[PDB]
Amino acid sequence: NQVHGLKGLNSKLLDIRTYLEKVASGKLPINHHIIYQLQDVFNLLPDASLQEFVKAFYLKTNDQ
Amino acid sequence: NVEDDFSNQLRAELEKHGYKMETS
Amino acid sequence: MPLENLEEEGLPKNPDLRIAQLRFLLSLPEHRGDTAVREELMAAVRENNMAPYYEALCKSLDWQMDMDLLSKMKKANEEELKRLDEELEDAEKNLGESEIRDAMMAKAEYLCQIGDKEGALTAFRKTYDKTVALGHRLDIVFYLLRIGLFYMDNDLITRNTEKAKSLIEEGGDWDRRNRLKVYQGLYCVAIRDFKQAAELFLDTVSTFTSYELMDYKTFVTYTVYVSMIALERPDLREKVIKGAEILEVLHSLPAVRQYLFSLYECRYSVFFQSLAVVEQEMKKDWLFAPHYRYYVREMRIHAYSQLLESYRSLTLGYMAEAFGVGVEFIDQELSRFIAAGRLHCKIDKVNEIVETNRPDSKNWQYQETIKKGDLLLNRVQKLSRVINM
Amino acid sequence: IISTHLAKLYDNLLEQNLIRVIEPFSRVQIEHISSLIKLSKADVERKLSQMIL
Amino acid sequence: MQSGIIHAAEEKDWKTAYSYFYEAFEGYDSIDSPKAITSLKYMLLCKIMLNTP
Repeated sequence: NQVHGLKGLNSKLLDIRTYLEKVASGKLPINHHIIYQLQDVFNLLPDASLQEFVKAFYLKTNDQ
Repeated sequence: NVEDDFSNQLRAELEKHGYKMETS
Repeated sequence: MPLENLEEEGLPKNPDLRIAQLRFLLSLPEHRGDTAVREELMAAVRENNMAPYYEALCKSLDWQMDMDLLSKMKKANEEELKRLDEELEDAEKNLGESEIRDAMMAKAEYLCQIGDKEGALTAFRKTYDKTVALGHRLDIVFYLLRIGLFYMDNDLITRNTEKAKSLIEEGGDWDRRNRLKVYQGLYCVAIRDFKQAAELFLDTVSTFTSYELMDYKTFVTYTVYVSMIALERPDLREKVIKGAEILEVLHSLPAVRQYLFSLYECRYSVFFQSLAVVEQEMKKDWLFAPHYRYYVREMRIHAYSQLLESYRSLTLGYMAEAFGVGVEFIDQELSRFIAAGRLHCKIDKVNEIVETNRPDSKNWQYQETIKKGDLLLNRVQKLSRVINM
Repeated sequence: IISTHLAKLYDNLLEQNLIRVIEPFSRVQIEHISSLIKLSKADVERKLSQMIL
Repeated sequence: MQSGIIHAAEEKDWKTAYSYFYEAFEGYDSIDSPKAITSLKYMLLCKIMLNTP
């Protein structure tokens, strides 16, 4: 699902990207929606952070 | 670990009495 | 009455004094008639370190038993068996079920008093099979547990406890449920962890009516002593101090009462004074610790922690005096205290302020998950390598 | 009934009053706290310690 | 009503004392005894002790 998600995300980004080239030169309209979406990516700046692990799995097989 | 109990009982009572005089 | 036997076996074990304790140990088993078994029991007493028995090749034969006591018990046990066989012959003449059970069950308890385990098991066995009062049923299984606690074989304790434990809850008897807590309570001081024990004793003083137990006053004195070891100031304060019951009763406690009070006052000068004396006083007389290191180590962490939590800064003089011991001893002790992560303080001796950072935080709880996981973790690998071959 | 009950109720009043003062603050003078509660400085230091515990 | 006085004051079981005063209070109103006035006063004394003002 994770690998399926990456090839899928990649397709969406190509649409935007090919469009910008076409708007800049070849004069396709400039819409507020396209520009709004792009700007946000830079702004939010996600920061990697701790957590989400567990060690329980071994005890259960040993018991069995 | 090490045996803290033998040493602490003798030290605590004795040292404390001298410490009373020495410091508050 | 029988609970003292169990405490007394425990005393030669204390690393704080081997020799005096031997004289404590002898007293109660001589009265009861443990003499006959004691030749076999003597090997367990050597591990515990020295015995003063007539057949003991141990150092203290300064309070050595006389030869006549060994022999007197032995004749007495045979005489008791002779009466029993005959009771048994009579029994068929009346009811089979009633008379043979009463005698068989009485014989077991007698065997248990002596400390003969083998004779106890067999004698009891028939009585269990047959119909007998529910309350009586729980007291007889506790006697099999009682022989093992005297004997100080650890593996033995476990078997009895688990069986008794099922029968108590099934039954309607609340008072009897409490009795098992005391026996188990002896078990808890017997192993290194003293903390576990306190809770059983707090329950049992209320309910465990006298029979198979010492006087109310001698039990209350045990009760407060053990409560102090586990419980910090909030816990101690609510539980003991709040109560109606102590005021109504009236104290006979003052020595142990000071040790409970000092914590509350949060003056460690009073605490430490009471601690060097109390340790020796209480512990030697009746077992609450065969391993002296555990008791002081846990009390000292609490006395320092509690002073530090409330007050950021202190002067070295106050610190030295209150704690008791040398500055040198204190500085070594701290390093071990820090490692735990609940204490986390720094000491400036070059500027003479001892600062306490004191983080109450998630780090304290986090620390605990990580630490505890280690013992278990090591232990499975060892279980698995055994099972596979 | 009240007479005995007042002593504890008085102590309770100090504790609730104290937490209120302590809630927005950080690194606050004891003297500031003593004024807000309007009770003696020593009594405050003592109570403060109990609350930490 | 008499039971509450003893209970509350010495033992500090304010709940138990309260429940007793409420039993008197109910009984008393039906005749409309002056004793009713007194009983109501005690109920209030017990809850303030718990510090649920």
